[PDB]
Amino acid sequence: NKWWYDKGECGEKTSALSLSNVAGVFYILVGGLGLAMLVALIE
Amino acid sequence: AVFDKMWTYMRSAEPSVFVRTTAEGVARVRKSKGKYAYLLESTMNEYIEQ
Amino acid sequence: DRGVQMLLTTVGAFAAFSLMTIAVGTDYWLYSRGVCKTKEEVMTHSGLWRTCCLEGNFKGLCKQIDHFPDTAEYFLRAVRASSIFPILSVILLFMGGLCIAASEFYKTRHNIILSAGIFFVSAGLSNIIGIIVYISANAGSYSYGWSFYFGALSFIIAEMVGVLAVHMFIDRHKQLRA
Ligand SMILES: CCCCCCCCCCCCCCCC(=O)O
Repeated sequence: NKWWYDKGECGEKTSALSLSNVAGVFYILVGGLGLAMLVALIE
Repeated sequence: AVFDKMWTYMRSAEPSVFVRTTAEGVARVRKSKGKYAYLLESTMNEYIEQ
Repeated sequence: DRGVQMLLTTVGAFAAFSLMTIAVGTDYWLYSRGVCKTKEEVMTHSGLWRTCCLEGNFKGLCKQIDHFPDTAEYFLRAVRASSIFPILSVILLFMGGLCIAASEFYKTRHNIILSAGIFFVSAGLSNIIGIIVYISANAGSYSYGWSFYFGALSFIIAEMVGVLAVHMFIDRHKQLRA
């Protein structure tokens, strides 16, 4: 224990939520806007 | 256990945790935001706190 | 009035196209702290294509960003590499400009103004996708430079000009039916 651990060199706040873990919903949003425009133009 | 472990850490610390004077120790614990703590005599500690 | 509306649409289209073209060619997108030239970390420019250095021992040196130093990540890496969406935004703005120019000549068609509107709106959507892709690609301190905000201002102006075009087409068809 002494030489492997007693000499052991070894054994945080929530971060704001980044554009990377809601990016998918943005992609879906813009895709849906494109689809809506396409449908309107077809009609 | 506890005090010996603290000693082993302090000897095995880089940069240097130790200081040469009480005044610089207090100055350092102030300098580090909360990254330094100083172990010293209770009476002196209370006086410095006041 | 029709004259003022057309002038404002044309000026807006030109401004949006100029802004996006400047942004997609200039280098001041991301004031990060990276490496000017490798194979000591300092401030950088880090545009869309070349990451010029700054404030270092040697300034002004630029090297093409090391795209491609997980297929889900691979596709995003590819899309940022080409910057298809910013470029596609620029192309769509140019095509909308062509439509608006053809508005005055060969007029009374009434469907080229609608085309201009659709192109401007699509250019805005392309621009927003491009911004999201770019910001996502750089999640692996910093700040955003004036070229990034040029892209953003381009998006807003493109959307306003698209609204103008669609409203102008509606007014044209309202006049025609009376
Ligand atoms: C629904 C309309 C709401 C519009 C809200 C407008 C608020 C604009 C404030 C801009 C703050 C930008 C801070 C810059 C940060 C940086 O990049 O260093």
